[PDB]
Amino acid sequence: GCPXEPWC
Repeated sequence: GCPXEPWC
């Protein structure tokens, strides 16, 4: 579920 959010 990466990318898409800054928490990877």
